[PDB]
Amino acid sequence: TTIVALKYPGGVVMAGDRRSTQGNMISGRDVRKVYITDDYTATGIAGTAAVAVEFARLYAVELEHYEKLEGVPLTFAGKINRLAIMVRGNLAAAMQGLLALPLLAGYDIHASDPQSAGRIVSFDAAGGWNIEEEGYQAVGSGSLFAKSSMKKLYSQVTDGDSGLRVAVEALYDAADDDSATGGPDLVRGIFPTAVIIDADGAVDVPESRIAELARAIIESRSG
Amino acid sequence: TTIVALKYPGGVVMAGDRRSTQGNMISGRDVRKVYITDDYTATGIAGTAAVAVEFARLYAVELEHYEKLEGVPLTFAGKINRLAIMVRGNLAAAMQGLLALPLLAGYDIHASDPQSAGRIVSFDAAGGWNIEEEGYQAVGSGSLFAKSSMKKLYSQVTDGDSGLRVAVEALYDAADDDSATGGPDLVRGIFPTAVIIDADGAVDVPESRIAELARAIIESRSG
Amino acid sequence: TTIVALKYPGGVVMAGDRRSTQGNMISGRDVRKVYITDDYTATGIAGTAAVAVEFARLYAVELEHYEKLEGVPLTFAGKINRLAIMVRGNLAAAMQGLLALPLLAGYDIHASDPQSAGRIVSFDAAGGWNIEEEGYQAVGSGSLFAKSSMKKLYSQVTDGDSGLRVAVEALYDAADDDSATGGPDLVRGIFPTAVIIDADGAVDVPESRIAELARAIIESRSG
Amino acid sequence: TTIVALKYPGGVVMAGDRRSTQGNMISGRDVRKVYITDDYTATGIAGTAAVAVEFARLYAVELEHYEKLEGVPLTFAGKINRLAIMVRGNLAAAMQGLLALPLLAGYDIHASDPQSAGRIVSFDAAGGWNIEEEGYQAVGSGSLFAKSSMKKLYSQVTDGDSGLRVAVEALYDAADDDSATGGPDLVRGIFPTAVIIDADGAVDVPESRIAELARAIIESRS
Amino acid sequence: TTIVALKYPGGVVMAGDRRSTQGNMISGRDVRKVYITDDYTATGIAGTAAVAVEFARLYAVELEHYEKLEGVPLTFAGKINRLAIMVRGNLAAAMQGLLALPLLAGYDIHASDPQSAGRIVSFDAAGGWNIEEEGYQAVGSGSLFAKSSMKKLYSQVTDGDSGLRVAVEALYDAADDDSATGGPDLVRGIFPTAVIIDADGAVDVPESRIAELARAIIESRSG
Amino acid sequence: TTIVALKYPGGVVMAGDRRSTQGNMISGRDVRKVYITDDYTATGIAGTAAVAVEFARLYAVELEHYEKLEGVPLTFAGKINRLAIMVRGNLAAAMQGLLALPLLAGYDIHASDPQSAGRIVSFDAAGGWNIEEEGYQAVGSGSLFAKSSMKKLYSQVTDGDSGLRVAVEALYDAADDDSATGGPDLVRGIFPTAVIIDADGAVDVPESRIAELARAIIESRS
Amino acid sequence: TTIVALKYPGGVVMAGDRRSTQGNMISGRDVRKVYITDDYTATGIAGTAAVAVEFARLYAVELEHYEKLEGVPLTFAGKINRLAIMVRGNLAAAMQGLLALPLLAGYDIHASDPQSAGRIVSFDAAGGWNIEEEGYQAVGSGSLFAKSSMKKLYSQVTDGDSGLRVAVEALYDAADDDSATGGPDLVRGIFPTAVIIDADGAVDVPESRIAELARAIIESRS
Ligand SMILES: Cc1cc(C(=O)N[C@@H](CC(=O)N2CCCC[C@@H]2C)C(=O)N[C@@H](C)C(=O)NCc2ccc(F)cc2F)no1
Ligand SMILES: Cc1cc(C(=O)N[C@@H](CC(=O)N2CCCC[C@@H]2C)C(=O)N[C@@H](C)C(=O)NCc2ccc(F)cc2F)no1
Ligand SMILES: Cc1cc(C(=O)N[C@@H](CC(=O)N2CCCC[C@@H]2C)C(=O)N[C@@H](C)C(=O)NCc2ccc(F)cc2F)no1
Ligand SMILES: Cc1cc(C(=O)N[C@@H](CC(=O)N2CCCC[C@@H]2C)C(=O)N[C@@H](C)C(=O)NCc2ccc(F)cc2F)no1
Ligand SMILES: Cc1cc(C(=O)N[C@@H](CC(=O)N2CCCC[C@@H]2C)C(=O)N[C@@H](C)C(=O)NCc2ccc(F)cc2F)no1
Ligand SMILES: Cc1cc(C(=O)N[C@@H](CC(=O)N2CCCC[C@@H]2C)C(=O)N[C@@H](C)C(=O)NCc2ccc(F)cc2F)no1
Ligand SMILES: Cc1cc(C(=O)N[C@@H](CC(=O)N2CCCC[C@@H]2C)C(=O)N[C@@H](C)C(=O)NCc2ccc(F)cc2F)no1
Ligand SMILES: Cc1cc(C(=O)N[C@@H](CC(=O)N2CCCC[C@@H]2C)C(=O)N[C@@H](C)C(=O)NCc2ccc(F)cc2F)no1
Repeated sequence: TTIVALKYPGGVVMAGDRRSTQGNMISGRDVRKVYITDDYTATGIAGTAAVAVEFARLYAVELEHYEKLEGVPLTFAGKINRLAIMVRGNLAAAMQGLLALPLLAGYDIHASDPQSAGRIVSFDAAGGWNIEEEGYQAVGSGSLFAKSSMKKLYSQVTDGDSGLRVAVEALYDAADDDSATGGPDLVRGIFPTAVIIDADGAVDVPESRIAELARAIIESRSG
Repeated sequence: TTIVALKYPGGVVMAGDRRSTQGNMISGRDVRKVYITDDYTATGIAGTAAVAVEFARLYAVELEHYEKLEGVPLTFAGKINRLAIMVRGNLAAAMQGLLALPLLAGYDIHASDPQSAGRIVSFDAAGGWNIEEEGYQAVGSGSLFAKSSMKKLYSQVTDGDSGLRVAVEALYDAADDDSATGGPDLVRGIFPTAVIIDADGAVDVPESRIAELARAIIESRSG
Repeated sequence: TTIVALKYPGGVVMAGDRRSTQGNMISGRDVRKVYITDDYTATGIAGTAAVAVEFARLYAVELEHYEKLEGVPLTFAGKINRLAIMVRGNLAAAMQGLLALPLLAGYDIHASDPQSAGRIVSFDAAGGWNIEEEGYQAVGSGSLFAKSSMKKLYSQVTDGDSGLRVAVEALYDAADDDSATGGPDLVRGIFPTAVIIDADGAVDVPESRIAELARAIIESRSG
Repeated sequence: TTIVALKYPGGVVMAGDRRSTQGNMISGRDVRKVYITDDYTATGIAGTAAVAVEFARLYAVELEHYEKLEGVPLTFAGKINRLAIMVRGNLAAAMQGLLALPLLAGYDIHASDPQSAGRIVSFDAAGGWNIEEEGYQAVGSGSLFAKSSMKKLYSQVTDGDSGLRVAVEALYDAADDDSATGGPDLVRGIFPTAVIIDADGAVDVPESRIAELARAIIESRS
Repeated sequence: TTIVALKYPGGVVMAGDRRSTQGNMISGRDVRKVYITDDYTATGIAGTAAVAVEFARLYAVELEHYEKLEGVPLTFAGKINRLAIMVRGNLAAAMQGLLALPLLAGYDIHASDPQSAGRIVSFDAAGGWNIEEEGYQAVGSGSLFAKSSMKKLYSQVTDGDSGLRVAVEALYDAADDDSATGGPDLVRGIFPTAVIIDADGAVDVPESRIAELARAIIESRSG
Repeated sequence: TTIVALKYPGGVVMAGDRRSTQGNMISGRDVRKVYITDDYTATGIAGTAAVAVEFARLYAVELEHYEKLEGVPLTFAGKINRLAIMVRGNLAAAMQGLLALPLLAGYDIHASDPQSAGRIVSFDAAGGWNIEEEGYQAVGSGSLFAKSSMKKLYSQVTDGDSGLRVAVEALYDAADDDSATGGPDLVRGIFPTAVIIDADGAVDVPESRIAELARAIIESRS
Repeated sequence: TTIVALKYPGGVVMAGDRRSTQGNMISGRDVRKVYITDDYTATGIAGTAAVAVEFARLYAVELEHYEKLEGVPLTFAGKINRLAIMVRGNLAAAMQGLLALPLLAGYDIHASDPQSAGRIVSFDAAGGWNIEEEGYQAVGSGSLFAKSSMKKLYSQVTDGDSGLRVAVEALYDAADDDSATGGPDLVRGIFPTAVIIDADGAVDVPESRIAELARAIIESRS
């Protein structure tokens, strides 16, 4: 797996590959690892597919459960701490092989400056978190390759499109070096999923946009 | 890894992928797994890269050694036996992780019928061997996918050229389902290597031919 | 074991073999592994016979329990989640050898287009699941042979007849390469079972239809 | 695997299946497990394919080696002893998975009575051996089914052809109950192999003959 | 450790950091890991400091010993094989913690195509080797970061100067993300080792030149 | 990690590096390991990032919980006992890798002398504690280097400013000899955090001041 | 143990403590850890006493053996290599508790600058070595205290006498923080040993001078 997230002016983008493996064997081509967890939050999870999807579903339900009970959504800090509590709670099963490493992207409607209201929170397996200040982050087996790619491309991000393209290209590099991260499948038309989030909320990115970017990156590296 | 070999009327063909891994990490893109071991035999080996290459080089040396000492090459049976002995002798290292699983494709200059002089010999890790009589064989992490593909595609083998297209297609199905087997890389121009052996000897198939078959396969799958 | 499921225009088909083993010894010849679990759902389980049959039985009971208590059946998404929760809850026992891997086929009377209302859901030993979008899937010790067979035969599926044929022939290839999958027994008159589901519901394919399909396949492969 | 051997009046027969497995996976359909190791002797071996075949080859080479050196072939007792020693030598390796379990069938040209010149000798993994006096024997994962089938079928053996048929039928029952033992494959045309030995020596039974016997058995059970 | 090597028109460059650790403790600041092993060859080794140094020394002696014994240096192929045999020979010790993972750069005075006589050979711990064809490679705990850095920077290599700049910048990225790799030390005036090889031989890059490259990279990233 | 604390006339200072690692790999550059845990108290924590931060958070909530329930803040001794009990409660987890090892710097508003009222308390992983009488202390993988530095530089501490200088230079030496301790990052502009506590309470030290001191030490060494 | 070595203008000095322990128990008070191995070379070894002493003895015999065989002494490099090889040879024993970690000081009579002819080489348990370029080094359980002490004191080293003072004071700090390093015993009159090496060769430092410097350090810290 590789999930990436990066801040662009007035928003965040998160994107994730579509591969599922069992050892060397490809068990999935179309898995979704990035979920809109609320109107201003998307979560992307690496590790054991079953636990990862379960984390995403549970998290979204907890957030909305608080919203309906108390009349108001959690503060972003609260959302961070609830995800962190979930990860810590899973530490023992993680060490037994039921792993879930999340990566949180969101838009803080209570931030002062909308330009930097985007938030990228990374986590370790003990529940430790860090709000990232350098613009991008990644999780999963290809996360190193993706992070080193964004280290070189991130300065190209000036809007939603350039950010979405840098994310997709970072996933392209990850799949190029990590066999457990799926690259774009142009025979099948399967492409990484991506969620973008700004003041108008969190939306899924149309498959055709990501398809187009993938093709441009491929051609760019061919000739 | 996936190595495939198959008989066609008058000859035999063996093709191998190009990928190297260390866990999920892709460590090589252009490794070679099929070697012309003598004028009428090619050997393709799956397993630890160092041990595979060493096997091919030593086997080829031993065959030519016998040839120059005795004024004649070994019978095809003898060549089988020397490979089987090499494998058996490596069994204990294989048990500790230094594995070499070979696959033998050759042409028997002493067979009565030159159209059925092609030989495909598979091996197990204990040095057992079987002269494959159903037309095709594969070894490596992707070999069950490649076998099951060739099972359906083998009626298309009517000469060396459709044999080569079927070998390349089997390797394509293998890369489709096994992340330790590398598919054709159209960005970089790296394709499986292939050897074709007939009455005139064993010769390497040029890259551009395999590339052409690969693009035909991809453009067929892609509708 | 091999259980296969595949979609055809307007519905879905699931079929399973009849063999039971304890090691190399054949302990059963007519066991049933594919059950109609409700009017529009069939479940096919691989693993330990006792746990597989128990899963089918308890799952069907659970679904009907819901429908009687609330006056309406679970959504298809509900059904998926309930099965997944069963598998997950059985994990530890599975790690101790009491394994039960289901494969779920169904027709969703609440889908938009009843011609793509077919559903194929595969699972892993954790609760993890995936809705198959490529038209076929298989579970059990023959699932790789069967899926690779279907990868080559699926283009022939244009209706339930060709769907049932491709399913029975995938089970034939499976039995052909996997000794723990039983092929058609022409001496005893024992054949894989099948369920077909379309907008009229789920129905057991009568044994004689499977028999003549099996005979056709065999004669195909003899000449 | 299943290897069977039985005595008929004036000779012996041995037949073996053709299946090779790795766990549940069928890895071979045409392996040969019964070999003519000399003009009056056949060995059939169960276990690890490479070791089975290596044993047959080295055993035949060894016997013929004695024959060329000393100008005369080993007594039947000496052949038994050489096989038994070869099996005992493999014990450590066999405990690690490189198992070879032989079954010997021969005709003793120095026996007293040609009617009782047939020999069937069974072995265990320690090299212990026994000369079968009850008419038949078998070795491999299917051997119990083959032997319980022969126990009921042996009274039909009255000549070479009925003994061959009983052997093929025993192997058929073995395959019916043991998945590591391959039955007749009518689609591909692969059948058990068989050697028959009498006063004129050991020969390979032709594949057609076994095919007919198998088709007869199948039809009879349908 | 991080060692990088890359090709440029007419030559090759290799460079390595200066750091030695014992767990988290810094135990050396001026260590040297890149050695001119003969007039046209340099070796950079990661792993246990004592093994790596010993490997370099012994390998140099081996090459020159052949050269004096036979009146002629080994082919480049033979130098590869000899290093590989040395590594294989060290496998068991490597598994007990006495690792030496070499990287080979050279200039082949007998190159078929005198245009591309530069050579870069990588090695795994079993003695497997591969002649890099994509222009660069790295070895050591920082090697993934250097390889992704160079993946982004390699197009800027058009001569020995730019090639040396990209090498040192890859080292800088490596130390940026790997505490086991030492960055430049402007306080003590300690910088990475480098060697550059072309048709006129192999030469140690003066420290001052690496100092200027380090200062250019640092100012580039300060603003 | 290195956390340092040292007493100066009328106060105390605590300062911590910004590095997080997983093995050799740098996983964070800007983490905060030093926390104002109440108006007169800071805690620096070495160990597992998640457990460390959790300790600081829980501890601050606990001290204020007492204060709001009882109308008055815990004595300094009680504050120590509550941290120590927390550490002891975590010993089982700490043996399995989830380690939090704290260092307490406070100002005791109840002490006799408002110039020697600064308090530095060190802890061990069982919750044992000691009130440091020799003026300075440190914790974390770099704590030995930091302490051997302050041993030499502590005579230069005459006020809050010089004490902060010695604290940042101790952190510098720690970074020089321990790769799990981050040194000043002039390119990115990340510097150790520091808190100073005196009679006026605990206050965060402005980054720009720590940056100044770091540049002065860096220049001094070259 | 703590063994220190540092360069002064035109020479080098090496000093070591006198303590031998078994667990917590003091088992020796006057052990010598620093040995003149030849006219221009001194070696000090931490680790297992028996092995350390055996290493120093056999090493001196090795160097003198080469000198009498070849009519000339080894180059400084050669002496290094011989020690490194000896250390690598003991690696397995060391891994099982029979450890020998040496520190090497010398004056290279074949050096270019007579003032840059001092030489300090450190080693790891695998036979890795490094020629130290920053002026000082130390080995033993107290070598981090000793090296951090010398990091701060090395500026005061301007001649051989000041260098000796820094060596002894570094050892003193080592003893202050490491119970396996023995500080000056004024009651018994046992003090560290010290070799000085310059162009005129290597010499034992008289005990009276080290005792003098020791009491100066002690009185200085009260
Ligand atoms: C005890 C156990 C482990 C497994 C296992 O390996 N399960 C695989 C997943 C898998 O084979 N599947 C096919 C069948 C239907 C469900 C699913 C899609 C996995 O989890 N593999 C890991 C290595 C993986 O690929 N994880 C990627 C991933 C991450 C987040 C996410 F949401 C989905 C994902 F696939 N199963 O049981
Ligand atoms: C202890 C240890 C393990 C390994 C290891 O996994 N070594 C890899 C090989 C590797 O990482 N390499 C890049 C650097 C240079 C040489 C080579 C190309 C391997 O053997 N991996 C296996 C899984 C593999 O991919 N095998 C495929 C293969 C088959 C035949 C062949 F000739 C070459 C191949 F790469 N090495 O040391
Ligand atoms: C703890 C334990 C397990 C077993 C065991 O392996 N029990 C076998 C089943 C068996 O010997 N039996 C005959 C008598 C009774 C009924 C049944 C039919 C099995 O579970 N074998 C597994 C490997 C198997 O063959 N599974 C195929 C299968 C799948 C789904 C299903 F519904 C039924 C099936 F037989 N025995 O004890
Ligand atoms: C350590 C090890 C074991 C094995 C293994 O299981 N090897 C299988 C054999 C196999 O997969 N093969 C195909 C490829 C080449 C040769 C052979 C034909 C086996 O030995 N299986 C055993 C259980 C078996 O099936 N034995 C039947 C048998 C008996 C005698 C004989 F001569 C030949 C046979 F196949 N391989 O390495
Ligand atoms: C690794 C292994 C185990 C065995 C094993 O248990 N071998 C059995 C003997 C056996 O199955 N056989 C038939 C096939 C040919 C030879 C022999 C006749 C045994 O040794 N069983 C023991 C428990 C036994 O019965 N011992 C009785 C005995 C004592 C003395 C003697 F001379 C002969 C005997 F059979 N053999 O190899
Ligand atoms: C059995 C054993 C291993 C070690 C150990 O970890 N020894 C360290 C090296 C060390 O502490 N040293 C200082 C004193 C002498 C010289 C040397 C420089 C190491 O090998 N560390 C590894 C992790 C390392 O940093 N390796 C980097 C490296 C690579 C190539 C090279 F040539 C030199 C290097 F230091 N010690 O004992
Ligand atoms: C069981 C387990 C351990 C770990 C682990 O090693 N976790 C690392 C921390 C890490 O990789 N992270 C990035 C993303 C999330 C948040 C955090 C910042 C750690 O704890 N490393 C230790 C060695 C460490 O660096 N501790 C330093 C430290 C001390 C106090 C503090 F408050 C914060 C700190 F980072 N993960 O799971
Ligand atoms: C089972 C066993 C224990 C030991 C052991 O610990 N042996 C001690 C030495 C000791 O107890 N002794 C008194 C009796 C006479 C010999 C000596 C003086 C040691 O080696 N302890 C280590 C920890 C130590 O203190 N080493 C200091 C040292 C270093 C170098 C040197 F040359 C001399 C030294 F004493 N050896 O074997």
